[PDB]
Amino acid sequence: HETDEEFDARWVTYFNKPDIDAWELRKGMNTLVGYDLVPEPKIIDAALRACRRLNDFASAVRILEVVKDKAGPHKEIYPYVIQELRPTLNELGISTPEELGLDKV
Amino acid sequence: PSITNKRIVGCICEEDNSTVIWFWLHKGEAQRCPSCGTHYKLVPHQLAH
Amino acid sequence: SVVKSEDYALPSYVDRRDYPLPDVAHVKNLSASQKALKEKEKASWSSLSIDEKVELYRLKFKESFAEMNRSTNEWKTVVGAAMFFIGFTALLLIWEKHYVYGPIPHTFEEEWVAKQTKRMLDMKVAPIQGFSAKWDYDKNEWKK
Amino acid sequence: MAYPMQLGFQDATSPIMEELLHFHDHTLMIVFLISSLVLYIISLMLTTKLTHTSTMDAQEVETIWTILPAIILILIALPSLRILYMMDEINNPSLTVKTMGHQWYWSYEYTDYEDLSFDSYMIPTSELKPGELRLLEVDNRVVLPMEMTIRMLVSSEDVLHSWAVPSLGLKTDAIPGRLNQTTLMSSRPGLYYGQCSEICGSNHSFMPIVLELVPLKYFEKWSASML
Amino acid sequence: MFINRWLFSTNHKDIGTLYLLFGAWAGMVGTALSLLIRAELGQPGTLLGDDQIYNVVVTAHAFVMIFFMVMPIMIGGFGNWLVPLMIGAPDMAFPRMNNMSFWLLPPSFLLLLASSMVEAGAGTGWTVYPPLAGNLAHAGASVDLTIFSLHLAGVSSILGAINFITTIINMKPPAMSQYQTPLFVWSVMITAVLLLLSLPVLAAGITMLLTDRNLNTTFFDPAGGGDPILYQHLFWFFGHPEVYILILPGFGMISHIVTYYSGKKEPFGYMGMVWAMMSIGFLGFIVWAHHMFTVGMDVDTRAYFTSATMIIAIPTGVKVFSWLATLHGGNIKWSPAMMWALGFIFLFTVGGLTGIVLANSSLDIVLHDTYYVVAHFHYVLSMGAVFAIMGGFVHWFPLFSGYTLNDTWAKIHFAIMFVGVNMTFFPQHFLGLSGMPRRYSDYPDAYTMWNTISSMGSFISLTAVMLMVFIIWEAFASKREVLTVDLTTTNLEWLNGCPPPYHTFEEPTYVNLK
Amino acid sequence: ASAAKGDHGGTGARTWRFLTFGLALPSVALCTLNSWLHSGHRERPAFIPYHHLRIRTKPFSWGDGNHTFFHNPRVNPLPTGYEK
Amino acid sequence: ITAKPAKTPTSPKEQAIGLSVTFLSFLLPAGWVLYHLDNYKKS
Amino acid sequence: FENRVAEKQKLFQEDNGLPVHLKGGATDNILYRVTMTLCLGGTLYSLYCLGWASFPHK
Amino acid sequence: APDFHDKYGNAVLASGATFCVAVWVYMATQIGIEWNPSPVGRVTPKEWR
Amino acid sequence: STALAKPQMRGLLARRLRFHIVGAFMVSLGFATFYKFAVAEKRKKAYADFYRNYDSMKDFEEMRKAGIFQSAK
Amino acid sequence: HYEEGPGKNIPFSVENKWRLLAMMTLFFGSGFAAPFFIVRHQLLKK
Ligand SMILES: CCCCCCCCCCCCCCCCCC(=O)OCC(COC(=O)CCCCCCCCCCCCCCCCC)OC(=O)CCCCCCCCCCCCCCCCC
Ligand SMILES: CCCCCCCCCCCCCCCCCC(=O)OCC(COC(=O)CCCCCCCCCCCCCCCCC)OC(=O)CCCCCCCCCCCCCCCCC
Ligand SMILES: CCCCCCCCCCCCCCCCCC(=O)OCC(COC(=O)CCCCCCCCCCCCCCCCC)OC(=O)CCCCCCCCCCCCCCCCC
Ligand code: HEA
Ligand code: HEA
Ligand SMILES: CCCCC/C=C\C/C=C\C/C=C\C/C=C\CCCC(=O)O[C@H](COC(=O)CCCCCCCCCCCCCCCCC)COP(=O)(O)OCCN
Ligand SMILES: CCCCC/C=C/C/C=C\CCCCCCCC(=O)O[C@H](COC(=O)CCCCCCCCCCCCCCC)COP(=O)(O)OCC[N+](C)(C)C
Ligand SMILES: CCCCCC/C=C\CCCCCCCCCC(=O)O[C@H](COC(=O)CCCCCCCCCCCCCCC)COP(=O)(O)OC[C@@H](O)CO
Ligand SMILES: CCCCCCCCCCO[C@@H]1OC(CO)[C@@H](O[C@H]2O[C@@H](CO)[C@@H](O)[C@H](O)[C@@H]2O)[C@H](O)[C@H]1O
Ligand SMILES: C[C@H](CCC(=O)O)[C@@H]1CC[C@@H]2[C@H]3[C@H](O)C[C@@H]4C[C@H](O)CC[C@]4(C)[C@@H]3C[C@@H](O)[C@@]21C
Ligand SMILES: C[C@H](CCC(=O)O)[C@H]1CC[C@@H]2[C@H]3[C@H](O)C[C@@H]4C[C@@H](O)CC[C@]4(C)[C@@H]3C[C@@H](O)[C@@]21C
Ligand SMILES: C[C@H](CCC(=O)O)[C@H]1CC[C@H]2[C@@H]3[C@H](O)C[C@@H]4C[C@H](O)CC[C@]4(C)[C@H]3C[C@H](O)[C@]12C
Ligand SMILES: C[C@H](CCC(=O)O)[C@H]1CC[C@H]2[C@@H]3[C@H](O)C[C@@H]4C[C@H](O)CC[C@]4(C)[C@H]3C[C@H](O)[C@]12C
Ligand code: CUA
Ligand SMILES: [Cu+2]
Ligand SMILES: [Mg+2]
Ligand code: NA
Ligand SMILES: [Zn+2]
Repeated sequence: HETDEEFDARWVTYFNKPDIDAWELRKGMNTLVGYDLVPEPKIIDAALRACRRLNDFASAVRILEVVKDKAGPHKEIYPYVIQELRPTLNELGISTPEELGLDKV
Repeated sequence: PSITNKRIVGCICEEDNSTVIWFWLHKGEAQRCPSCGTHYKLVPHQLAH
Repeated sequence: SVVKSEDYALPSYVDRRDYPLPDVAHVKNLSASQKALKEKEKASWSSLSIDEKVELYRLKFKESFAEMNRSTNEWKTVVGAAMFFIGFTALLLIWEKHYVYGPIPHTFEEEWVAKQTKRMLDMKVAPIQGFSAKWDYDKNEWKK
Repeated sequence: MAYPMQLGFQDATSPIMEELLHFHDHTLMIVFLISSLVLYIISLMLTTKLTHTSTMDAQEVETIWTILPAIILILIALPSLRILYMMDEINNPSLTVKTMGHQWYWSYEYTDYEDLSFDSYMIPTSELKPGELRLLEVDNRVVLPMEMTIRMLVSSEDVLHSWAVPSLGLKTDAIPGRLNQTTLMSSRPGLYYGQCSEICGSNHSFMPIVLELVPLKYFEKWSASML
Repeated sequence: MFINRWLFSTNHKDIGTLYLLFGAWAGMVGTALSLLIRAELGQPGTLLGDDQIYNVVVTAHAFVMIFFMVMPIMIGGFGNWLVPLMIGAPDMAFPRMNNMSFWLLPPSFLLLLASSMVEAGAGTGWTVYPPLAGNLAHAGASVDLTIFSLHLAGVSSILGAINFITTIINMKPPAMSQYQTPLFVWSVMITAVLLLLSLPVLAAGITMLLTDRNLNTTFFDPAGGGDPILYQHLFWFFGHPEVYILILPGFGMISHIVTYYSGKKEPFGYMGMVWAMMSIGFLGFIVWAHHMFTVGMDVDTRAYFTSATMIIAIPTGVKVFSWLATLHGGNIKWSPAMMWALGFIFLFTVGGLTGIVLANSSLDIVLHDTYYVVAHFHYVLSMGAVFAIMGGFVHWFPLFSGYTLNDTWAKIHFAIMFVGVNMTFFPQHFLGLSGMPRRYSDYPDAYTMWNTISSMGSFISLTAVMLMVFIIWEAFASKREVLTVDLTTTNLEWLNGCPPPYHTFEEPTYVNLK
Repeated sequence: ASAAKGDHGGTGARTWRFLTFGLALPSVALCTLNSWLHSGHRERPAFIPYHHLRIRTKPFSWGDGNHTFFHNPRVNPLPTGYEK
Repeated sequence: ITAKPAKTPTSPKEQAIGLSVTFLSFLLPAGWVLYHLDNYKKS
Repeated sequence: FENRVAEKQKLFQEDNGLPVHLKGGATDNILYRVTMTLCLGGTLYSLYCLGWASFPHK
Repeated sequence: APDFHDKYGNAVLASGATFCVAVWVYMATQIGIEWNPSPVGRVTPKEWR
Repeated sequence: STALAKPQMRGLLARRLRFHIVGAFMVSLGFATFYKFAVAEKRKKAYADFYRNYDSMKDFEEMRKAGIFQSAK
Repeated sequence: HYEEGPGKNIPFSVENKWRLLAMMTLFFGSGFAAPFFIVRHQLLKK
């Protein structure tokens, strides 16, 4: 296969394509969640910014939700990810699912 | 090619894949295979003159 | 919002943990205020209110992950009902014993069984482990 | 015979039946191990929110789950075959007894020296003496000498039947026009029961086999007296 | 229009529907017979009569469950419905001959019911061994009606096999190789090949029994130089392949169900699954004499059959572990169909393992013709084959009808059936080890407890069968029409909607060769 | 016969490779298992100077003219019996 | 799978009726035969 | 003999909506009715025979 | 909004379990069923000869 | 106002499988050890113990005196 | 040609759930009852 850093770089590059379209955005996220891993924050950052370029706020939030979901019972993952993503969330004005009340059943 | 405005496409993404990806291709803008992204475009009607 | 039968050939919406971004938006038709919200969405999201962000989410998706992954009380109904039907089965067995089955052979009478048991012990049935092995031939009783 | 609430095999009366008990314990352990392992793995796969839905490679884990079962099969086959050949060993009997299956009873023939033969019928439930077993007792038992290698020849004069004595590890089909051989050797005196083991019609459930194992001296006097 | 559509059909979906209806009705008959069996054994003594009436019931139970319920449902029902849809074919290769395969079943069933009506019935065991099945021990028309019933069912399956093999080989999209077809399609073709090769041998054998009974031949009569054991060889040469024929389509449906409810786009190790089914199909033709370990065969022959029989565990093991590997990492959907599939995996494994115990000719001396065999085969048939059928039924019912079942009721049905079958058959292992013979209408007193518990379990299963009928009624009564189905990209049979139109794939799918 | 497998939709390289590794080689592995199991040196039979065996009408063109080409001392007796 | 609401809803009362009728269709005929078993055995 | 296949091709391709088993003409209808009558009648007769054979004639 | 299970779940489980246990215990001990348990520890062997 | 440590984020399902497969193996060994003691060995010792000083004639005598035989009174 | 769609691709009608209940009851009931009546037939011959 390839090293962890080559995998991550391939993904960051994917989401950073300036003219990435909506289809490519969905394809990327839908494909990425099939792997045995929770995406590194650098990947998520690139995906969130692709959402900004596509004027898609809802997808940005959904991406945050899937990050949490992929962690399964490892509750320490999501809060770390959100911590690493804070500058970006603030810059782009992205509210976490918790801040929107979408974490309550 | 199609004689109507939609046709089922089966995409064998990579040579030797045992899994075929199936989807309806509609008249209009080209659509992409849900799995590998290759493009397909429907070109409707005729056959029988 | 409203799905139709003959739309089976068209891309559809689904709420799945492993397919976070569905093929279509939950709501495709927009009202005047909704169209305006989609416009406001093109500007800084910091200017969007919590309520507006929730509405944008709700236009794109039907249920949040928390909502779609909720557990239910269905197991109570399943287990309770299964037990009720298993209980009902015993009623059928009661009916059977009463109206269908006649008396069992005389060899099950208490006295016959006591005698048959001594005879089995006399012929030393299963003396290594199974039966006679459980009888104390010296103290003349079942081994404690 | 079987006793109320019995779980496993009737206690072994012959050395071969003892051999089968140990072989069954060996195999059953493997059956328990594999079935519980499968049950466990099912529960393991179903108890996590973690996912991996992309393509998984198979040519690596298939080696393990091909080689292991192959090894386990060999660990079962070895003792299985050892016992199989042991049952076929040349032993040279001291006595030969024949049994003919009939539509609903067994007949026996001890024709080595004298021409002794008799029918063996199930004792009707209405005629059982106190303490006797329902469906299992016969009027004339197969008296045989204990601690001796006996050759049993089995055939039938009508339909198929099958001569069986679980405690001794025996079951030989009774086929008309054919003479099947098996060897019997009881390590102890006593009464040993069996039942017809091939569907033969109306009273297939009611044509039991009862062996009476006694010392050679009693077997001989019984033989004479039975002429 | 009604007659044209339902009596003169040349449509694979309608014909599959006829098969599912026939098989459901047969299942009711087979269930009633199984209750009669367990009622007779429910307490010591005689309930119905002697072994004749009892064994007429046991024999019919087997024929009905095997030939009229399992085969018609799996091959004729699921096979006809799904195979053409899964390869994008417009119908079967021989759509008219396909209809005759179906219509031969009702007559076949009528002959079976006739045999039990005339004389004293055929109380021979489903194996129909002579001389008991001969014209002296079973004089009269009964056994002959049974033979003719088998002939018709045989022709039905042989023509069905020719149709399936031709359809699967010849009617896939030009770009699709055999290694690009779904596992269910593979399971059906392999099953068809086994049917094609094994049934003619059975036909040969039962025709010889028919002539011995009516034309004074003596193939199995020692008086004319015949041999009863010859019949056993001819029967079991068909008989073992037959049990693999009963489970193969089940294996196919299990692969689809496990894959689907694990949220996977494909089963783990596809080529290993194809390899396993083909190996099983092959090995299934060279192990038949393990049904004859007590007839008096040479020790070397017995050593061979013991060894050859065990080898099947290897490819079967690859399938079991591949199903578990398909569950691995899945987003598990706890639907009723998945429950049936999970129960299948475990219970079939148990039954398969007791089969490996029986493979040992040494041990089989003591286990043969006892309830240990009955326990083994009911685990693989009444739990394996039946669970695969129930799983497939609940999974595809919305496709076939266009309506959904009530999932809660279906989960209740599974729970009841699970308890029922296990309570019925598990205790039978004890009865077998301790020596209780097969085909007995009554047993020695020591066997009472386990037989009592086993009969109670059979009543629990009856309750599940009755509930199932109600569940199907509720679905059709409420009319909840299907909207959307997930994973259509890897389940082509659902792509034309629920139910698909009478004519599907009039315009074939487009598949690039690249 | 038709075997008990299936394919036939197009017999190609992939199919023959599948047969090589999935049927052929496994068969060879089994027969190799069976053979290197039932081996073991069998007790050589008593020597009997039968006239129809150990034929010598002309000496062999090698060795001492009395030993066969692949002579095995352990199992091949000379016309006069086994060797020392 | 998603589906539309029932076109002709079957209420709890209606289900009790269908379940009862279904169970009776199986139990009554067999029960009748089994009950008259002795009358059959010797007649 | 002369080749009249073209005549037969015209007859069987004639757009009259008739299924192939009746497309030859009135004789097809007669043959069909005879076949089906013997089949259904014979089946009723076999049912009668089964009813007869089901009971002992001591 | 509360479904069938939220409203009736606890009741169905409770009275289903209760009914099942009650009727099975009754069938097993009050209707004359012969279970034929082991004599071991329960039967006092009596002279038969 | 403390930061959080980067936890393990890759191969969590695989890691879990490995751990439990190893545990399943250990439990299989413990069960094998248990079975080949509570069942296998127990059986061998029961038979060996029974036959060690077994007297078949004494056993027969007892059965005869109990009157179970047809051929020996 | 033929009717298509839910409730139309079957040989029985589902237009009325009660008439349907009656049909299913006769269908499945006749199957389950048959063996009992055949047993009865065999007992009443001899
Ligand atoms: C390290 C591991 C430990 C981790 C601990 C667990 C953590 C969970 C993680 C968490 C990972 C994800 C789990 C949750 C996902 C979705 C939950 C939900 O939203 O959906 C809610 C659903 C989901 O259901 C479940 O979720 C559990 C049901 C499981 C049924 C399994 C059936 C298996 C059949 C095959 C048997 C062999 C294999 C069984 C194997 C089963 C393995 C679980 O609730 C139900 O109502 C369905 C079950 C109904 C009835 C039980 C089945 C009857 C079986 C037969 C005996 C009956 C005896 C009664 C009648 C009695 C009369 C006498
Ligand atoms: C209803 C039956 C009641 C019987 C009660 C037994 C009474 C004990 C007196 C307690 C009295 C103790 C003194 C007796 C010792 C004599 C030992 C012997 O010489 O006799 C040896 C005999 C006796 O057997 C035993 O040594 C006891 C083993 C018992 C296993 C019980 C499993 C129970 C599961 C619960 C429901 C059944 C269905 C499950 C399906 C399992 C498939 C087999 O060995 C056998 O050949 C029987 C079993 C044969 C084949 C089954 C193999 C696969 C098992 C799978 C296990 C799954 C576990 C997961 C857990 C299961 C989750 C479902
Ligand atoms: C034997 C038949 C019983 C008679 C009852 C009928 C009465 C008619 C009155 C008549 C009153 C007029 C009413 C008309 C319309 C509705 C009733 C119907 O049309 O009437 C008949 C129809 C419909 O069938 C029914 O009537 C109701 C069936 C309901 C079935 C629900 C099944 C649910 C399971 C799911 C199946 C797959 C569908 C899902 C997927 C959806 C499909 C795509 O049948 C058929 O035309 C073809 C079926 C042929 C064979 C099936 C098994 C028969 C085996 C017989 C062998 C006997 C040997 C001797 C045995 C002799 C006995 C001793
Ligand atoms: C669905 C039907 C079905 C199936 C699939 C099987 C499968 C098997 N059967 Fe069974 N069998 C019957 C139906 C079936 N059988 C019937 C009806 C009878 C009685 C007929 C009559 O007399 O009326 C019978 C009788 C029968 C006998 C004759 C017993 C006797 O009469 O004395 C034997 C003998 O060997 C046997 C063996 C096997 C074996 C070894 C398998 C194997 O295919 C099983 C393989 C599976 C596994 C082993 C489990 C999964 C594997 C793993 C988890 C891998 C690891 C395993 C190991 C290392 C062992 N069967
Ligand atoms: C597929 C085969 C099959 C099935 C499912 C069963 C199921 C059952 N059988 Fe089996 N049985 C055999 C095949 C089968 N049997 C064979 C081959 C014999 C040997 C015959 C001989 O010795 O000659 C036998 C023998 C036999 C005996 C031994 C008789 C003896 O030796 O004296 C017993 C005893 O208890 C018994 C009991 C039962 C019971 C209680 C069930 C119950 O589990 C049944 C419960 C009900 C069902 C599982 C049917 C449900 C399915 C449907 C109704 C279809 C539904 C419709 C749709 C989904 C479309 N059977
Ligand atoms: C290893 C398997 C492969 C087999 C061949 C390999 C080596 C042997 C050398 C040449 C063989 C070629 C053809 C066969 C000719 C004669 C039979 C030889 C087969 C063989 O090798 O047989 C051996 C005898 O060798 C003997 O005499 C061999 C003596 C060698 C003499 C060769 C004489 C040549 C005669 C050739 C005539 C050829 C005419 C050919 C005509 C063709 C058409 C015109 C058997 O050994 P043994 O000890 O008796 O028994 C074993 C006891 N442990
Ligand atoms: C009786 C005898 C039988 C008894 C026991 C047999 C059980 C086997 C036990 C362990 C098997 C070990 C398999 C090792 C595979 C590693 C798993 C993994 O982690 O899965 C993938 C490997 O693909 C891959 O092999 C594909 C994914 C996983 C491959 C194997 C998974 C299946 C394992 C079996 C499932 C359980 C069923 C066991 C049956 C007994 C992950 O890929 P990468 O890291 O490259 O990419 C991720 C991106 N990175 C680079 C940034 C991290
Ligand atoms: C008395 C004791 C038991 C009696 C049992 C009697 C059972 C049935 C008797 C009546 C059946 C005869 C009627 C003729 C059957 C012909 C089938 C046929 O010829 O079927 C063909 C297919 O099989 C093919 O080719 C190749 C295959 C040809 C098969 C011919 C059918 C013969 C039926 C008997 C088979 C016995 C099995 C043999 C093994 C022992 C044609 O397929 P269709 O779907 O029609 O059309 C497709 C269209 O595209 C054609 O234009
Ligand atoms: C294995 C499958 C079967 C499972 C067991 C069946 C479950 C019970 C079903 C009830 O069926 C019936 O019960 C009766 C009694 O409870 C009968 O009445 C009968 O008995 C009477 C009352 O004692 C009389 O009033 C009438 O003459 C009469 O025929 C009767 O005919 C029959 O329909
Ligand atoms: C269409 C029908 C087939 C019905 C079916 O497939 O079950 C066929 C067509 C023509 C046949 C009929 C023919 O008209 C000949 C028969 C004589 C009478 O004039 C009318 C009924 C008569 C006794 C037949 C009954 C009918 O059911 C037949 C056998
Ligand atoms: C009439 C026909 C010529 C071609 C045509 O039909 O135009 C001829 C040519 C060859 C045929 C004949 C062949 O020579 C074979 C046969 C030989 C004769 O001895 C008898 C008739 C015989 C069976 C044939 C009858 C004849 O009428 C045929 C049919
Ligand atoms: C070569 C063939 C197909 C590969 C392909 O073309 O994709 C594959 C499919 C299944 C494989 C077999 C199965 O995986 C089972 C066995 C597994 C062992 O790891 C080697 C031999 C073994 C017998 C395999 C040999 C070979 O690799 C097979 C037969
Ligand atoms: C069972 C059958 C005979 C049937 C009959 O008597 O009609 C015979 C014919 C040929 C036999 C086989 C062949 O003789 C070759 C093998 C010889 C070995 O000693 C045992 C297995 C072995 C594979 C045999 C098994 C079995 O006895 C076979 C298959
Ligand atoms: Cu004699 Cu069964
Ligand atoms: Cu077999
Ligand atoms: Mg037998
Ligand atoms: Na009985
Ligand atoms: Zn693609």
